[PDB]
Amino acid sequence: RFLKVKNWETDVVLTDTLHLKSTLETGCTEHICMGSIMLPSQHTRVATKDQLFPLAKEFLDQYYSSIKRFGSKAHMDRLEEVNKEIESTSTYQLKDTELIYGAKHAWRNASRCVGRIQWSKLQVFDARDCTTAHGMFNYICNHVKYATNKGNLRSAITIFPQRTDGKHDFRVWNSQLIRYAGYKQPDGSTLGDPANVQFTEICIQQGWKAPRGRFDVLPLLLQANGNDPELFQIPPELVLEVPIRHPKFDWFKDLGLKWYGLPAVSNMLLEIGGLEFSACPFSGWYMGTEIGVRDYCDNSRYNILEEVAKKMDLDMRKTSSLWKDQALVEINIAVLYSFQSDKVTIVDHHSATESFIKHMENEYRCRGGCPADWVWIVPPMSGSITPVFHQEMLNYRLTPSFEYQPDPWNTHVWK
Amino acid sequence: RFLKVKNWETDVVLTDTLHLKSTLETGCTEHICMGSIMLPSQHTRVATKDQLFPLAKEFLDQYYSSIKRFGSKAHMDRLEEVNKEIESTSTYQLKDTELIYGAKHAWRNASRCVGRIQWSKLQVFDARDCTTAHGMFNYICNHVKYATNKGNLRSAITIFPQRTDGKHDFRVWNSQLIRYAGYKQPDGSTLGDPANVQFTEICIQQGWKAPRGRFDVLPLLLQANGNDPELFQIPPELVLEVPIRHPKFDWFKDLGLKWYGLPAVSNMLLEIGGLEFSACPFSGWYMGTEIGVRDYCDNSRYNILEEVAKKMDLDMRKTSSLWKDQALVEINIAVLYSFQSDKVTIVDHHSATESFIKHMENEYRCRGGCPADWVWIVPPMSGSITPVFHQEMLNYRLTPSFEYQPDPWNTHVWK
Ligand code: HEM
Ligand code: HEM
Ligand SMILES: Cc1cc(N)nc(COc2cc(CCN3CCCCC3)cc(F)c2F)c1
Ligand SMILES: Cc1cc(N)nc(COc2cc(CCN3CCCCC3)cc(F)c2F)c1
Ligand SMILES: C[C@H](O)[C@H](O)[C@H]1CNc2nc(N)[nH]c(=O)c2N1
Ligand SMILES: C[C@H](O)[C@H](O)[C@H]1CNc2nc(N)[nH]c(=O)c2N1
Ligand SMILES: [Zn+2]
Repeated sequence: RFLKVKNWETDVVLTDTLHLKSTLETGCTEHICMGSIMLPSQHTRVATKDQLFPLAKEFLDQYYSSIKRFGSKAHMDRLEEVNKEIESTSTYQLKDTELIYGAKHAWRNASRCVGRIQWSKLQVFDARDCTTAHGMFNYICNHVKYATNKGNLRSAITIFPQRTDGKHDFRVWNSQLIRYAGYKQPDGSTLGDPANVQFTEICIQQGWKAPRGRFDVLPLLLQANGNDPELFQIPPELVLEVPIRHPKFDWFKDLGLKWYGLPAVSNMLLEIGGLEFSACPFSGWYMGTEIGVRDYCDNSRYNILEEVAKKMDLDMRKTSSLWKDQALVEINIAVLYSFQSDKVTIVDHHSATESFIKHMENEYRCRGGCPADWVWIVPPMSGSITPVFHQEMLNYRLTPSFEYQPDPWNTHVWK
Repeated sequence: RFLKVKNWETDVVLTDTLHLKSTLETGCTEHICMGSIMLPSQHTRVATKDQLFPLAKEFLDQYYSSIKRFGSKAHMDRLEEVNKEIESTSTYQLKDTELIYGAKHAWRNASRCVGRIQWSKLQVFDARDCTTAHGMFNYICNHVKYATNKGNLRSAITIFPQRTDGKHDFRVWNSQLIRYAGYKQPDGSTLGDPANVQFTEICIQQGWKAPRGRFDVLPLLLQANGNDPELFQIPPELVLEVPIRHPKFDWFKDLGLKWYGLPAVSNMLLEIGGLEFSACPFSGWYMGTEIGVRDYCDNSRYNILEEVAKKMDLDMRKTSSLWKDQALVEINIAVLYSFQSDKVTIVDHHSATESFIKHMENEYRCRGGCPADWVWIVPPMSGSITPVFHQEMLNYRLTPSFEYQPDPWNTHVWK
């Protein structure tokens, strides 16, 4: 009940008591580990009024514990006040300071996030007075502009009104605010981003006129208070992009690769005090590997290892030549360089992972632990030359949290 | 109770019912996942006679199930025969065919092993008539010669007598049969292999006369029937080694790197039918990354990324140049090439991982599943360009199995 995690590179040992406060479940049992299941049923999100008050009580107690005012008059009165409002309405509303705390601690608790050293530096935009798709668009554009900050990126999140009945739900139908379109061809091959091909079909189903190229920024699909979603185009001056060149290969511009500067996840659920925020897009800055490994070199994403190996003149006959590994390192030297030469914030997988170990140290000290998912923290290349490969990590679910949620087109009662 | 695992690169879905036969525990609960703990307490190994018979019964039933003779006369008589012997002796002895089956299925069940497609092609050497360290040495040398097979390596395992009282235990004190010595210096730096530095001190404590170099093959330390272990030197003609050159860099010989061809783990426990085999060394062939990533480039192993980056003339100033990733891919093109040019069996991390997916397919068909530890299966470089990165895997403990055991010098009642 006082577990220990070791780093088998430095022999550092930390002690985890935080997992005692843990509430939700993991998917594992004593007889089977689910640690490599992508979307476990305990990570996916309808609630009533009986279960609500304990969830509110649990949240309000940790909030007042954090301002060195636990159990005081202001705590007890707010406990009774939310209790009162949950009788009256069978729901309740968070204070501004409560929303900011819950939002930041959802990120803090995100065990698959390697960038959490910044969790306290998060800018919270309260969009809970929004009522239309157009208002959603306005709020999202101000988010994009603010977080982009001319390439000196800044962490932020915009929180739309909380779910209530469940059929009046605010939903961003994009999985990320800025994504490139994906279109299939006659022969079955795919132009653009093969992930978004279904979403691209939906946007044209709603009337998008596609420029049918590679790096075509998708339009937003915004559903407000349960109404059918509407299409909006982020003004291009707000979508910052970095063209990818290499600091050795003058044939790398000829590849003609570029990527948007702002990672901004929009499709997931923010859970605070028992309340569910079905639309809560959040942005930070890219770690190199997310673009140069996953985006560019996944077999079912952009799939460029084929071509980078060609221009490098590599031994592509045999698999054991490691031509794939060799073109993969060049692509990532290139993404990093290209972003860095444009003053656009990016972080390499080595500095990001070192900082996470530093972050883990602080969380075991002033908090008693830090939930972490090794499967997701270790970077997708060069695993064991980074200090997170060698760090034991305890995974557990604390709340406030970010949860996966089903796509709205599989659930939205249409019209 | 009929779980599903998905591959998020090919959309392949397999169905696991095998985990129902699972017995031992994992370390996870419903509220915490231990999936990245290195040596969990459920992976480490003293038993009595009451618990023994169910363990024997469970094993004998699966053995006779596998020869299409389940519950027949030969099964029922052998069930009563082992029952009889467990009354008489409070232990029992495996048939030769039973030892071979249990041994092969321990490997089959090894969830952290990526090379298991070969589990049925395993050569089992019955050493259970051995009584002295010298006999252990003889058996181990014949193992080394056989598995090495002039570089056309062959899987094998040599099984010494089973534990009984627990104080008359057969133990190979080396963690691997062939390992290079590790000696520290005056200034505190380390020559050779920094892992084995404590073992190297023990061997000299027993009287090894060290040549005090880098790649000095360690001598065997063999404990027989609980007696104090004795030193023996594998005849060098039996230790096959591959010097590492690169197929481009004529300065790579100048590095002067070499590695032994035979990976042969000796320190772990084979569990069959309830019986514990405390000495059971097993060998196969190397996957490239185990040498060129972990052995050569771990910070606390050989730590050569420093020097390979120098001769390549790399941007070693800044971390975001990925000079570490770049020297790591060259080292692994080199290990592979060097072994392959000497007809010494090796496998690159790409072909090994593809074959494991193929193996997983067969195990879900003719067995209903396949326990797998994602944390250990994914290779330590280029993770997501290999098909195991994208495969969900269920981990669970089936028996017969290989278990970790404490080092004998922390337990051996000396003299
Ligand atoms: C500030 C810079 C940030 C960096 C460098 C970063 C990096 C990463 C990376 C590499 C992943 C793995 C995802 C993947 O590989 O697809 C991840 C996941 C995640 N991040 Fe962070 N992130 C940042 C900011 C944020 C912010 C602002 C939030 C929320 C407020 C956040 C919450 C999450 C969540 C919820 C996940 C996924 C957890 C899951 O799958 O359940 N991150 N991040
Ligand atoms: C035939 C070629 C083989 C290959 C290519 C191979 C490859 C590997 C690799 C890469 C690992 C991870 C270990 C590490 O990174 O340190 C591993 C682990 C392991 N292998 Fe295999 N191996 C082979 C043969 C065998 C044999 C013959 C046995 C037993 C009869 C075996 C049983 C195991 C076990 C028990 C583990 C570790 C499980 C644990 O940590 O609990 N392997 N193997
Ligand atoms: C703010 C931010 C910064 C950064 N640098 N990176 C990210 C990436 O964060 C996430 C990434 C995903 C990916 C989901 N996954 C992708 C592969 C296939 C299956 C679905 C889901 C999430 F919820 C995330 F927060 C976010
Ligand atoms: C036959 C064989 C072939 C191959 N290609 N490879 C291996 C490596 O197999 C093992 C490797 C280990 C390593 C233990 N670990 C190393 C790092 C630090 C901590 C302890 C433990 C085991 F039991 C193994 F079977 C074995
Ligand atoms: C099968 C496995 O669960 C899946 O591929 C996961 C593995 N770890 C990951 N880690 C990160 N950061 N991102 C991912 O998409 C994944 N995918
Ligand atoms: C902390 C973590 O459990 C540890 O570093 C593990 C991770 N996965 C591994 N995987 C393999 N194949 N070999 C290892 O030594 C390890 N080490
Ligand atoms: Zn688990």
